[PDB]
Amino acid sequence: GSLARAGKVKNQTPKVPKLDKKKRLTGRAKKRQLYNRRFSDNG
Amino acid sequence: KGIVVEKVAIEAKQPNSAYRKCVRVQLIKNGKKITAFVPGDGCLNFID
Amino acid sequence: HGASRYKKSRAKMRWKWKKKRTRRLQKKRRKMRQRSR
Amino acid sequence: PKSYRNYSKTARNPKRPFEKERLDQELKLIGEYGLKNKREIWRVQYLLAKIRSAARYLLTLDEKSSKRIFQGEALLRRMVRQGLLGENEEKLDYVLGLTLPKLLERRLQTKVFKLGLAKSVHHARVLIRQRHIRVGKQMVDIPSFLVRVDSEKHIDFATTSPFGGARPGRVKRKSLKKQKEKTEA
RNA sequence: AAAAACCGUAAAUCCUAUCUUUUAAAGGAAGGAGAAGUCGUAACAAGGUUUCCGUAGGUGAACCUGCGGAAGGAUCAU
RNA sequence: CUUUUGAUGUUAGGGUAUUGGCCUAACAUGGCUAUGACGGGUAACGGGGAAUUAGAGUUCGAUUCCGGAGAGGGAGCCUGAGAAAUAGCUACCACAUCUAAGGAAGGCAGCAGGCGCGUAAAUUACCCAAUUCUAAAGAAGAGAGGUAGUGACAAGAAAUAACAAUGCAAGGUUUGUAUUGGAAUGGUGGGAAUUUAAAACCUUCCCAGAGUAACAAUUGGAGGGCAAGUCUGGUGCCAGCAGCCGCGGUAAUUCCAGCUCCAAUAGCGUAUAUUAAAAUUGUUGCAGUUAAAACGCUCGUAGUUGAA
Repeated sequence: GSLARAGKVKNQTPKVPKLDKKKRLTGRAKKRQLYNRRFSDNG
Repeated sequence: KGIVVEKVAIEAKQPNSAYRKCVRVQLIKNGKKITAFVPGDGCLNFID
Repeated sequence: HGASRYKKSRAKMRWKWKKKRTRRLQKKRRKMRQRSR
Repeated sequence: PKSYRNYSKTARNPKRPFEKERLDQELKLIGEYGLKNKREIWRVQYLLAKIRSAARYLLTLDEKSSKRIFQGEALLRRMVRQGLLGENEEKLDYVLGLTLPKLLERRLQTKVFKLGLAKSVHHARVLIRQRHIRVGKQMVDIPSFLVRVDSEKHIDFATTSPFGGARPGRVKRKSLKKQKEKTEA
């Protein structure tokens, strides 16, 4: 066996945060956004 | 629940070509041997 | 399995010789059991 | 030991979670009627399906049958009280002819914005949540409420809502303004 | 009343045999999986001796022969 | 199979509250059985019920209640109408306590909690205020029980915005799409009425109380089943992922990552059990020449169907 390579890709992969971005909408806001995005504007 | 004992690599089917980090465990409920594959690439060292 | 054996499309051994060898094993196993018990 | 209170589910799982056509029709209806999530439309499906099952089990009975002429008259009377089926609709096939928009027309959030009051469907929804309405003599705040045909006649604002003559407006804004005016005077 | 016997209920201990369930055991004999290991041409074509079956014997192994069958045959046929 | 040790029955008797092989004596040789007895297993208390249903069915049923059994496991027994009672007694073993060592007393499978087991399960709280019980029956008890506590076992309701301008696109002056900015309410802190045996929670009201409403919602994926990326970085048969097929040897659409997006939503994954899918247990509803499958052939009793 050569079990001394576990997690090699995990260790060698670089590191990035998830930036700032916007507070993702919840409740009815996301559904309304999706509906208006997918029916009214498109044609 | 069981007790980890030793670490031995296990091979795979012929079309595949890789190694699997499988660990043998001695159960306390019955007192038998089992072999279990550890998930996660770095979790092999994450266990005592 | 059952009596619908052989059907050699699988390209296996000859079932007749398979049975012959199995019967020889049966015979020597019976000899061993008679000697032991 | 156990408490003697019954309890049961309301919404059934649709199964087959990824049909494109059914999912997109659900999208069209959710956009049309401005509800909050798929579970609500699922429970409405449950109610409509139960009504249809009752209609089928009553239609399978014969003519001049006591069970039909009792249970069916009860069910049609309840549907009429709900306002789902009009005066010209009187038969069991017409009872079966229910549809999702027909059932959703009765909800509070649809009714209030259909009759006026609010500017958006979701505006009406949030207003119902903020409890500025009254069904007449009683204030409600649950959008899943179902009104009746005679219950619609006297729907209006709440009595204690600031729009309706209560405490006028922003206490913080008004109080800062009066402090500023008093200090400047 | 202690105390005693009697048919009786019968606790509990041991012996005996049986049954049920897991487990040891020198060696023996199978199966499976693995990996480019070793020996052969057995089978799929008329597979280079048509194939297969039932049975008896023999060979290092795939196998072979003898007897009676089948075509799932290589023939639907002077 | 049962029948010396009552098996089946007759006669007579003892016994019990009544009857009876319940038991006693005599006499008889009988009773059950492929319509599966006697046996063995059941990680088996039975039922109305629960899960799933097109309808048939299959599976779980300790579990609110009815009935049965038990209080370590057998045995026995008094009192009492009624107990073979166990928070009544006696005796054995296995445990185990106190012990001045001579001797005593024990049963949490009652309400709490401890050990052990295992993945697995809540406070040594309050009170008989509600129900209903006991008695010498209003004023006393009731871990029956109600309340409080822990509680993402499950189930139901519903926040995490909406709205007016401007600019953008799309269109004939309508929708969504970042700027401005004020109205509106929950969340929360507090104070109160009511509430309750007390206290709490809800309910209603009054002060404070939202702009990045810092008062923020995530789990799992994005090759096919399967809805959603040959988008961009790192690795290069390794690490790995993958329910199945499968991808990875320099463009990795499948691995480790960032963006975007997706299904679900205060919920979703993991595993085992289980049902439907299963018309792959098929009575309505399977198949049998060649895929799995009509016994070598016939007679034949039980069973099964049978002219008019």
